[PDB]
Amino acid sequence: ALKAEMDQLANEIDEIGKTTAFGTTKLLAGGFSAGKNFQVGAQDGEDIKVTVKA
Amino acid sequence: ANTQANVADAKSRIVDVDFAKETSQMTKNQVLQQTGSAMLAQANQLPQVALSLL
Repeated sequence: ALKAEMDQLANEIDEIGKTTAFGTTKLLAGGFSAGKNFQVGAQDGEDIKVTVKA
Repeated sequence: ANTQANVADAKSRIVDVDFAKETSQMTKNQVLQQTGSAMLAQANQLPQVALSLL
């Protein structure tokens, strides 16, 4: 009984891992493992990198 | 529930209007309308120098 509940909790951890999105792009699956840049200034090269691992 | 709150915040940042900025733009264009009306009404009276020369 204890282990059956452990398995259900691990399944929900996996579901949250694969389901989280910004619209249609996945966030916790490994697509941001090497970060993405957002240009936060007016000139080229003035930008910040956002990194999320799986 | 958590994700719905965060995604609605994200969408609001893109779609909704800023009242503090938009009211300022409205007042600026109001004043410019009154000034341009006055200036056009004064501009339509320029061909009357000829009557003086005539």
